[PDB]
Amino acid sequence: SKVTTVVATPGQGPDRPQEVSYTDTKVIGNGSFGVVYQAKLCDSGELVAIKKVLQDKRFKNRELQIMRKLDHCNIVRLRYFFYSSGEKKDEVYLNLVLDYVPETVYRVARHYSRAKQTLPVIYVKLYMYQLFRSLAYIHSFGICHRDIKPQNLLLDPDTAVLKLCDFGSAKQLVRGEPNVSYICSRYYRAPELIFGATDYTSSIDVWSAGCVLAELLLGQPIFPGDSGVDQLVEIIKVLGTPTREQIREMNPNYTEFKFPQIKAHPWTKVFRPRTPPEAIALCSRLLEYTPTARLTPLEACAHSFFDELRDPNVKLPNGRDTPALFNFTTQELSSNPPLATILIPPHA
Amino acid sequence: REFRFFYSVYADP
Ligand SMILES: [Cl-]
Repeated sequence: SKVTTVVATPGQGPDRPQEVSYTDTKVIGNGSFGVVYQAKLCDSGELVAIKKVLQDKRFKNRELQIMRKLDHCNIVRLRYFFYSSGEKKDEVYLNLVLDYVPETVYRVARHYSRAKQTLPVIYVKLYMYQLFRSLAYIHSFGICHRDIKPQNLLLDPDTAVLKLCDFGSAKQLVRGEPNVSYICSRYYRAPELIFGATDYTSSIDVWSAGCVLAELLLGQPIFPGDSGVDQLVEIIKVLGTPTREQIREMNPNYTEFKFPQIKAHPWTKVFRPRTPPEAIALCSRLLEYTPTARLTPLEACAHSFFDELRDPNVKLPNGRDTPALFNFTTQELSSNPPLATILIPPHA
Repeated sequence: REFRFFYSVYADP
């Protein structure tokens, strides 16, 4: 029954503060700078998630400035933001008020993995297609997420709508300006990140997305390990030993190191026999040593693996309509505009 | 530990 009011600025629209009221506050998760709360907006009854972020008094918050300019059906929407105190004494925190999505792709993946069952391929196509759309959108701004993983893929299981979240590591990459290499989470780090490269591109998101696809097909992470050595061995066991030309494309400081000598394992034996060959073909074009050889997010959306989604008769397993898949904007298509031939089917 | 939320329709907190 307790109603809380704060003055807050809308995530989008005019920079005009307004009174926002919320109730039914409850802890739902953990964050690096405080717990994450769920709340219910009084004006609309909509559920929101509130997370704390350390406000740097020197620079503008990178996560905030990125989220205020993003508007895409497969990206979590910033509703409001305001400042308050919190966990540490004498500290001012930035509060990000986000549309609440109850589940993640990881929860669905572990649900089938625990039951020793395969996630139905139609859900694999839907989740990965929506993920690549969100990547193509942010990459068109030059923004790299730098922390793609199943736990950061919000999911409404009823409508199968996916939304990318957690832009705390996101950065607009500028060629020629170095970046920290310690971003991205274990299992999902591109090999150039394992090699500590400071000169990398948005293609690290595509490698991480390839790791998500392989995990959804395998029922477990494809490149597990608690250290970079253990992760690299699992990568080499699949892709083979990287050639010196490939190491120079990742981090030329590592060209002369001693790596385990293993020939590549055939892609058709990495996954179970019944895995659809289009899914395997797509993974081989995402998990590539050479970053420029990986598909772009927009190229991945047009891959034959997602042809079933462009069927005019595609239906969800429960029977609902598939979510919005073809409402591409000029910004979203800017990396390859004439790709809308495949991406937008005739019935759209 | 490895989950985003405490709660999920697929498991127990
Ligand atoms: Cl999760």
